[PDB]
Amino acid sequence: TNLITHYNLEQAYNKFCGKKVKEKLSNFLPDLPGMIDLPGSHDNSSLRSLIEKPPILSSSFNPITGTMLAGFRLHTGPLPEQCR
Amino acid sequence: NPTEEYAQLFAALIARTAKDIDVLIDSLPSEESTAALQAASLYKLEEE
Amino acid sequence: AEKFDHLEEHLEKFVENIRQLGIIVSDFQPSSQAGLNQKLNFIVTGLQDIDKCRQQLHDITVPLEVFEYIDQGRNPQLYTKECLERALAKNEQVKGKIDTMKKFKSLLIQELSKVFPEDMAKYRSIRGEDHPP
Amino acid sequence: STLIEFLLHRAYSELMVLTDLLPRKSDVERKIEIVQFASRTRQLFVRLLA
Repeated sequence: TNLITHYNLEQAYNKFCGKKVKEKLSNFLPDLPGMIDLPGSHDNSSLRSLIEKPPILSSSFNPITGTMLAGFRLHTGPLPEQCR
Repeated sequence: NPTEEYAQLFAALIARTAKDIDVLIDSLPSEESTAALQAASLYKLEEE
Repeated sequence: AEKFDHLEEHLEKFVENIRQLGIIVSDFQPSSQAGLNQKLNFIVTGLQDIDKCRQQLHDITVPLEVFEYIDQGRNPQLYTKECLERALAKNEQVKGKIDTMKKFKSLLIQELSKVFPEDMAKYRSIRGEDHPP
Repeated sequence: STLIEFLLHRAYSELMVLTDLLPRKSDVERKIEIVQFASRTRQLFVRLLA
């Protein structure tokens, strides 16, 4: 028996057969703006690590005070060692 | 080609030993399970 | 698929929001009036919309290794091809082994039939019980 | 759903952590945290998009 057709896997075959697929995630980055450098190092596995400790974030949301966000009032100054 | 030949030879070896297994068990002299009969016979020609 | 799309626009909406905030703060001049804080409001409100959007697509389950490919910037689509080659090749393993050991069953049973005459009918039963009836 | 849940809050939680440090930092240094945080946070969201 053909297991590909039995379990309805033929549609997947017609969509993901031998074709041109980038070895990286550069099929969605170009749609986004700005120069994005692929962060595929070990330090970028946080999101995997974030799931073993859900309790770090309580049920709904952390305490928030919009008034206390006045620190976002920013002057007009330059910025070295930073390129746009 | 090699899988069939090796498998067929292995099956053949089973038949070869099967014949040897059956022929040898049938070729066991003095079909007995008691030493008393043997001892009496083993005593006869010791006397001789 | 309607819910799939609905979540997608909000995700790309946030990405555009970050760029606008980043450009506004980067290109900051006195000629900007009330155009900065409004962008941040669209961000914070944008984040809240995603929480409501992830729950209608709750049924979707992402495999562990797939997110690993995403985390490292790997090729998850290639993994789908890898799985395709994985299933196709290993389907031959289960069948290939089965066929390898089925022919040994068929031929050996035929050999047992040619050595013992008095136990002929029994060997035919071995093949019958060797099938999955 | 859980994967999306954490990133939203952690970015929110990180932001709240930064909100305390920004007011008490040098004029030239406060912008570095925002730009770095925005770029770093943006990259984290790109993973979910894919």
